Amino acid sequence: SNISRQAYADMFGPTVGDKVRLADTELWIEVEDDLTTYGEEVKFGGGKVIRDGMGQGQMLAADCVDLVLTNALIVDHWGIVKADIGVKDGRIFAIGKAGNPDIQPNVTIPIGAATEVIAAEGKIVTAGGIDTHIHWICPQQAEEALVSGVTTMVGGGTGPAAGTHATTCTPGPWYISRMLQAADSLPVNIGLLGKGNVSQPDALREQVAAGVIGLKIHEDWGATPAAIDCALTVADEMDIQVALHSDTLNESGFVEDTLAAIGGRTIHTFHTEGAGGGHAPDIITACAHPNILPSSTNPTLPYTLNTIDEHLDMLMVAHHLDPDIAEDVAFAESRIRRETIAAEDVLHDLGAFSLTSSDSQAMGRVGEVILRTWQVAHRMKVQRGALAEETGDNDNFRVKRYIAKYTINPALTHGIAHEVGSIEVGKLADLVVWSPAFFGVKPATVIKGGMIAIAPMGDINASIPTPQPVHYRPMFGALGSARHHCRLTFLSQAAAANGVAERLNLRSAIAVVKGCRTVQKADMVHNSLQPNITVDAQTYEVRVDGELITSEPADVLPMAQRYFLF
Amino acid sequence: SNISRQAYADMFGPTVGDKVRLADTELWIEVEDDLTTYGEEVKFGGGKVIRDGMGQGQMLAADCVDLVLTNALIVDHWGIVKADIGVKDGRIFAIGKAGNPDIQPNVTIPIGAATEVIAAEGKIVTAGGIDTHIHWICPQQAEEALVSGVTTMVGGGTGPAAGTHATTCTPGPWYISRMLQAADSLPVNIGLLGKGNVSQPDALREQVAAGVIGLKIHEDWGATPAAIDCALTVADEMDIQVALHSDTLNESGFVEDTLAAIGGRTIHTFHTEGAGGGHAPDIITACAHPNILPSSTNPTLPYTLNTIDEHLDMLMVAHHLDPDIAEDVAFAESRIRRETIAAEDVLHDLGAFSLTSSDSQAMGRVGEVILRTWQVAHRMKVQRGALAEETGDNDNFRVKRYIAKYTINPALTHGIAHEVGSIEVGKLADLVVWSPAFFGVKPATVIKGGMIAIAPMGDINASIPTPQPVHYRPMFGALGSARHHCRLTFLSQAAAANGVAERLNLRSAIAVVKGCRTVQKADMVHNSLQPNITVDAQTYEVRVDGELITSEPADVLPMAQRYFLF
Amino acid sequence: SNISRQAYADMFGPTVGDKVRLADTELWIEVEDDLTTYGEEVKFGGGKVIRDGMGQGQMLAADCVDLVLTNALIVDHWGIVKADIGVKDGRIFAIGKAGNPDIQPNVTIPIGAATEVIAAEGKIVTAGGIDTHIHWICPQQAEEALVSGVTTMVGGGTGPAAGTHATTCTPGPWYISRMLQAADSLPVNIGLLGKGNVSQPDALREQVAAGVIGLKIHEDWGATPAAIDCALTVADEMDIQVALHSDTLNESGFVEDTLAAIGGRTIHTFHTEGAGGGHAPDIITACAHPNILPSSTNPTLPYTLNTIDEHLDMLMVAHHLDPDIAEDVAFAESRIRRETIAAEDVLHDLGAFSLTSSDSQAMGRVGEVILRTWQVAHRMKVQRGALAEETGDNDNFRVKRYIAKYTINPALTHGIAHEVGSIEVGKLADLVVWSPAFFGVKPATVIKGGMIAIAPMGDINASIPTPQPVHYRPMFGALGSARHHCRLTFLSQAAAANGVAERLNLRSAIAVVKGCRTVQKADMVHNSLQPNITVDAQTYEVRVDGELITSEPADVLPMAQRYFLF
Amino acid sequence: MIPGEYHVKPGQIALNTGRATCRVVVENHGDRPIQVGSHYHFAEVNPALKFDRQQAAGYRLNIPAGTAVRFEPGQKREVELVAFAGHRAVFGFRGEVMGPL
Amino acid sequence: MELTPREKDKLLLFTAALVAERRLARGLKLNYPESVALISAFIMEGARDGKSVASLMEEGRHVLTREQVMEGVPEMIPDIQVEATFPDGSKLVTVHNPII
Amino acid sequence: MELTPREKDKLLLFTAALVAERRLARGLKLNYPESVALISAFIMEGARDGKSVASLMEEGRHVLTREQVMEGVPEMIPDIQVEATFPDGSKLVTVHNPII
Ligand code: NI
Ligand code: NI
Ligand code: NI
Ligand code: NI
Ligand code: NI
Ligand code: NI
Repeated sequence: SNISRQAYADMFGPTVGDKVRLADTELWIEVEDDLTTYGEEVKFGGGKVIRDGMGQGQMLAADCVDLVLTNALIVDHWGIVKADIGVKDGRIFAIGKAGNPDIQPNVTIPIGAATEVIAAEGKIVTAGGIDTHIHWICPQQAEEALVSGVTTMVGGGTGPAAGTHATTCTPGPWYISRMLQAADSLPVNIGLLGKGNVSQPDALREQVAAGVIGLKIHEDWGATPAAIDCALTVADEMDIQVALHSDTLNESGFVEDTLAAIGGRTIHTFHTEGAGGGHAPDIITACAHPNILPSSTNPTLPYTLNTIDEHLDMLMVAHHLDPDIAEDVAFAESRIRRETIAAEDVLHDLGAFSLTSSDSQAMGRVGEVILRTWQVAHRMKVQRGALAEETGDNDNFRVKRYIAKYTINPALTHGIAHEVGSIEVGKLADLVVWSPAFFGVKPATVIKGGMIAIAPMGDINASIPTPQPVHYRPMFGALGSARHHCRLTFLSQAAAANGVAERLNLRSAIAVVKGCRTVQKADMVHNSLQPNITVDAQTYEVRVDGELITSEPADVLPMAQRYFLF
Repeated sequence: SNISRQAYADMFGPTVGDKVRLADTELWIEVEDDLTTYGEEVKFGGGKVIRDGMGQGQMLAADCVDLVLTNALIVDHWGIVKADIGVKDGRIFAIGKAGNPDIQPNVTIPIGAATEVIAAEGKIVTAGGIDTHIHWICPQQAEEALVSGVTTMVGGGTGPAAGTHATTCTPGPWYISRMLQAADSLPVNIGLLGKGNVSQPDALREQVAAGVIGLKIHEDWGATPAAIDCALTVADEMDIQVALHSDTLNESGFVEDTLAAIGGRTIHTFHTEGAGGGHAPDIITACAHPNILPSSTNPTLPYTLNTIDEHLDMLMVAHHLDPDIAEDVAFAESRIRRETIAAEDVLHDLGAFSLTSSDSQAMGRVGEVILRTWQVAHRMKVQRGALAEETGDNDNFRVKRYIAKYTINPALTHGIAHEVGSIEVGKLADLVVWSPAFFGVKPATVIKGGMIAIAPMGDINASIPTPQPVHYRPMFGALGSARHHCRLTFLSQAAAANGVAERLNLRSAIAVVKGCRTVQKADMVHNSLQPNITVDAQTYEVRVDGELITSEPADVLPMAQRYFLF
Repeated sequence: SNISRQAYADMFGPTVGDKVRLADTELWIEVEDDLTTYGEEVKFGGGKVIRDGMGQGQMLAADCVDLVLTNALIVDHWGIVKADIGVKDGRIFAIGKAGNPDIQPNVTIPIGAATEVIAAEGKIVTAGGIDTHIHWICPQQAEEALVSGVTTMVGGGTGPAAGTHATTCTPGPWYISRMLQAADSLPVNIGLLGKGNVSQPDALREQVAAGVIGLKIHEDWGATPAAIDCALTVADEMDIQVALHSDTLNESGFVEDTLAAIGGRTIHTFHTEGAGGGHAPDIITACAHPNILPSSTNPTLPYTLNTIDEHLDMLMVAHHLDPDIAEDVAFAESRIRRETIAAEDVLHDLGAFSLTSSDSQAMGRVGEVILRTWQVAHRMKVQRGALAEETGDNDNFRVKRYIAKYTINPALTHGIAHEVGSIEVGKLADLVVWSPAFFGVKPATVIKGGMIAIAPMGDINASIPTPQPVHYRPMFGALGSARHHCRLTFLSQAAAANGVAERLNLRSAIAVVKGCRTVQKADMVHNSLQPNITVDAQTYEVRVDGELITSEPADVLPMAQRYFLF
Repeated sequence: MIPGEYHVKPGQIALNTGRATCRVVVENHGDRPIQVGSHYHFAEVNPALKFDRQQAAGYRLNIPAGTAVRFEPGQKREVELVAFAGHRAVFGFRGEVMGPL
Repeated sequence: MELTPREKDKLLLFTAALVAERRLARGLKLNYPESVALISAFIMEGARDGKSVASLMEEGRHVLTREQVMEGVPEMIPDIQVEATFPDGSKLVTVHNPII
Repeated sequence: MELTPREKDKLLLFTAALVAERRLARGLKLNYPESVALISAFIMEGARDGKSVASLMEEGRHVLTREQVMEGVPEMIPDIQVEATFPDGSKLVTVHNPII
């Protein structure tokens, strides 16, 4: 028959041309396409469509999906579309039209007796976030991140030890082995980074052979040209990634010397703006190079009225610096610059910076990677208007550019994009379901490897799952053996071949990293700009092609006081 | 020598002829028998009886029990007696007189060096409850149920997914395998139900072969005559049980059509009163048939002043119904009838309904199965007086009839009575110890497979275990490998033979279901009545042999505000 | 160059001759030695010493430590010295000077790429405590103890059962096996005690062969001369320890009869003062014998104004005694004597009592063993002044005598000193880091087997680990397989040979007890005094060589109200 | 500003376009209400509903997916049906076809 | 006290409401979590007093008004649900559109 | 409410501060944990009010004086740090030598 558009949206979620506001920001997305056949949408419930002989077919388990997310509004780097999502064997099976081919047309995702249903009508579905700057200071960080919508965590550490407080390094075979074993207990995919600060190759090869998927070069362990060259030489031969925190003190040379030491080899530069570490005051100029994959940590995102004030003491504790030692306080101050902090936001909007990350408990907030990425987008739309790439009256392109920063780009940078990072067929089913009013702030459901791992849950004894108090609680996907089956422990190709998984008796699924040496700035989705950027040595002013890059500090931000109790 | 009866009761608990009030209800139980020899009771403590050469003998571990519950007042379907309970190898060894045969007479439960002691004098001991209507919406439900005194949970689900929110189904081999693995982490015996709504037998056989012990037929997945017949055909060949939630909409036929489709084959009808689902308004007439094992879910137990008011919105959320869609609200209302809700209480008192269950977080309260069963008994005694079967001035028979509803009957219905369900020799030692003042409300100790799994525990740093705050905390029986050894994962005979336990690498003890097809209404302990019941199509009045069945709503109930903080 | 002593202390912690106050007590320790080379101290952080080519060398993992604790102030039975501590393979590698031999002198602890760093400058490091009087009433006790600084727990129990409430016994093979399995889940080293109250040797041998490392003789199970002799005979042949709680009632004989039954064989006497159990009123006279290793439980330590008042009701609940039964209350009172409680403190100060323990939740506080040991030291210094052994103006000797009470002595007494008990090369790296202001009260870091297991942790989402609320949370060392690798389950030599670990499929590291029969009072470090002590049968006065031993009750104690919220 | 608000463009959606339809008069002769879902094979509904079951063969209600039509006892009304698609194979319901058509 | 998991869970709700109560008292416009907690705790006390489910379903819509909460909050709360022990046992109170 | 782990963690801090607040009110000299909790909770409410980080870094040094706490306590607290949601998101407030 016929149905009005509003009534339609209320029943099945929005369709082509409808717009949805992201949380309480000024960003609006418009549905670009809808893969359904009007009148044939599948809906579950009392007397609905998904029932025997109707929306559910007679096929065996092998011929139908294990899980279907009905009427989902997908937001990914490749599009903003309405479709059903089929999951089979813990992986994304298809994005299309679900149902029973026996009575329905255009069915690409068959529903059968073996199919579970998650109703996504009116909800936005995204890939799970990937944070590549984790300091394993405490295990509780994994739950915090999972709850925020982050399903993969790459970093290093051994617990609350001075070395880990300051750097993302899991030093040596013994600690690496121990942390790989401990990782089986966490409900997120994990990959470890070893200490790359050494001028003896074999000391690095041992760590890679033990299991790390990358090497962290940190100034606290000596970010010298010799150490940098050594780590990159080993990375080139073992197909692992190098993450850099440069020499802020300019002790061994200036930024141009470090860049020269890198010699055009692939490298991921952490907190490229500089507040979190790096040649003062021009480490930000690294985003101009083709071999540099640049990321920001989150406390400087976005530039607000209280940003500068909180940074000094945060800096000190994170790096074991003494406020009574003049040289210690002078180098802390040389890292905090209003000029580079303001420019960073714009560089993200332009696609010059390609990733966002936390820098958990070492000048960063583990549960705020996604939230802050969207606050930057909002602030940039408000200040700069539409991007040159926008088409139509929506912010679709800006949304695709920013979502890529914490999903596909981090995946490409670290060689794990073949497993996770986006909603594409064959990738692990790490999905996050959001209600539009809480997008980027508080998820409705977090799915790991095809099983729900954490979600808001009301009174356990209640007659329904909705009564208060409603707060995040671990689900079956986070339990014992089911967890092992639904998470991945990433290893280097050498570790995988050496039988590290068998030796340590790792219980989780194993994935191997590859393609870390061949990625370049041009490969970063929607964020491949290489600007002719300069930093004034005296004033710290950032300029691109001579024009001054800057922005204004926010006094109030969305996704803040309206959602949190504290 | 001689001792007064009161002093005797204070030291060893009550004896033959003494009566005890159950919590704050009007139900009184009278000790029917005492298996001790006066003067030879065993008591543990400083300078007491259980000491080397005295109440404790010289036998090796093989010749004595591992655990003895001294001076327990047993309340089970077969009797209300005073006796010592011996547990050996995680199973009930004997019910009799404990001690040392070397110096004591009539000893049937030998105490030796290898024997632990639990002092039960003044306490009531019962079998662990069995809830056969679990919606695995979240894992936290297991702790809630265990704390209430329920040690076995049968149901289906995959977490907080729409399908599980509405139905007790773990769809297909992949999800079934995942949930069987997750079950090892829970401190209760577990059996899973698959989705039985399909008209293709092989799609059902796969699920049974994967591990489910039963199939749930639910109207939300289409409770049609074709699906019902298919599920029963497979159940008949694989020795598994079928649980039914009929077609409320009368879409495929009326109750007589469903009954005809069942064709005299064994089936467990969930929430037979109808509020939780079923042909409107006469699904309750199913309790008249010999092949139907009828149960109630708990929100309608017992009929109270606020019952009706809370049901509408509870109904909606549980079944993903739209309050704006007229047809959705009309079918919700047709399920809520004061007439059938009031009659249900009486039918339980008469033994026409044989089981009580929760319907956890899908129109039911997981921690209130036991509590509500006793509130119904209380309300029935208050309204109808003594049962025709009572002998003596006590409520012993009514107590045996009601305890059978959440212990032995659910066990028989699902084919697990050979393992659990009552305190009889050879059954798993799942026992619950209660203080009379808190009977049915808050247990003193919950024992799983011979090990205490949860109990109230005071200040951990205190000088004794009693100082405040006292609240339920997991004990050794709920920890890692000890838990695995003390719980059972039930499988279908086909799964057991296929080596599912070995393939999934299940760590817990395995038990197989059997005898699901041969149980009939006549086999339900103390609840085998098949009344000539009718429901008036217009008025909804329930009549048995023409007489109107009804009851009055309670304004205040026992086991309520006197015990709970909220 | 030159640096002032104060500035030096602020940067690297105190050095030779500097004194430090222990918490808020009157005890002061003076640094006896410093193993560093002034100017070559290693410090980690931004632009510090531990960096590639500088304080960090080029050696492979095999040639450097996994972890280094820099500039630590060690307090152990052998000395109070300033030094770096190297840990390799989960064990103490060396105590010396850390760094890079390539550019630094006197390096004995090489730091390389595989080395993690814990900054201990300004902190005190001690061995993990060992509590040999645990009642396994609940598993939560392990976290409480770990947080207090205790890393090894020896005791017995099966959970909140009457037998365990009263005695430290894990009765028989079945319960022993179950508890050994459950132990893998706890973050502390564990050894179990079986029930030694039997006059049939084989019933004891079975328990030892099943896995216990000792036998508890308790009066509640009958502490008769026959049972005592039997347990000691088996202990002598299987190399396990016997812990005794004598016959308070003097039912089978007086203290001289029990001592005669022991016949000069090695035995550990629990709560030798008597309040926790033992021949009334002279069990305390046992500390005069060479074969007796005497310990105190903590509620009577130290003698304070409220001590007596709290003891009666505590006694009753712990031993299942009836306050209405006159004989029950008379024997409770005969155990509480101001005279022996006051003398106990002095006997500890003199070295007549060699160990302190809790008696967890059975007349003892699991989280207060360390704290109370120091309160006794404080009260003794305040009342008696310097010990005859003190040299210099410090309390160094009294500190070494008291720390030995909960570290090395308990280790020697139970045959586990080859694995734990002190900071010596080759022993498991169970270390506790303390800030001087919180010494003995709240640790800064608790290390188990080379991995941090628990520590104070601030806001998980914070930019640094220090923001409020800061409270103790489990770290990686307490997680799954990493935990198994970092803890020890102690077994008897017979159990180890029988393959108990393989049979029960124990996951943790296994250690075997040995040398339990050969330890004597003379072997207790700094606590080997055998005084000619007498107790007046009528007045209960304690005398040593005729002189009256006594002390005054404290009205206020350090390490109390200034640190705790409740 | 309303968090997560929709901005639905005005208009209507045409359902099940390009498919055969037919109208049928149905009457509930039972004493209890009957409610039929959008995708149920109309020809196999509760036997108490009287209509031309032959005309309804291979058809379902032409209403938005997930909705229903209720028939109180004695109620008579005309409904519009739309033909099944896909393989046009009917399995389940009252088991009257269990195959193609 | 022998507190079950559900009783301890409700203590979290009660405490969340104390936070909101103090802020409302200072004259602040409540945010989303503060509003849900305040109205929820109000209902739980109503049940402790012995009020009927019907009465609370109504009274709950008069705890906070649109002028006492932040913009968008009323639309973020289409309804509030909470269970508590009434004199006749546990019952579910559903308050539709609590803030107007 | 959908409370995240961090929100629930802060409820612990808020409750710890209620304990201290009541004791300070009776006229007791606060101990170490009571002092840290009281000043911390003060800052969190300051952020809820919309005060700047700079203002709180100053105001926090005037919540408790040396005469309101036990001996040695001021020296046990060289600084206090706490984060809260300001109008412009989460920020860290560091109060050096809060008690004087
Ligand atoms: Ni950095
Ligand atoms: Ni970092
Ligand atoms: Ni149902
Ligand atoms: Ni149900
Ligand atoms: Ni004792
Ligand atoms: Ni004891």
